[PDB]
Amino acid sequence: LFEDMGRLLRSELDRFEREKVEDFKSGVETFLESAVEAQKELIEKWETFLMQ
Amino acid sequence: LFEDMGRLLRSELDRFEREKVEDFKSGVETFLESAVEAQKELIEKWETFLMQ
Repeated sequence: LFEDMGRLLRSELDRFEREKVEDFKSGVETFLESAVEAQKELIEKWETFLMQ
Repeated sequence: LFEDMGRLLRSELDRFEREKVEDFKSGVETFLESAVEAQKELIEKWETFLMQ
């Protein structure tokens, strides 16, 4: 049974590792957006102070 | 002489005051160039890991 636990575990494993990227990908995305937006944030700040 | 020292101080004070503004505008310009350069550099970082 103990064997089959290792097998399973491997199946799972491939699944975890695989999971992993994805989490972060999305992670990475949260970042990505935050940055572009940040430059946007500045841009509105600019627009205004042009408007000043 | 004392009267004309204060007079000299006036002439100096308005010069000085205008000066202070000019510096912080160039100051603000140094910030501006770094901020925009940062976001470009970041787009290039982003690009690198799309291509991987």
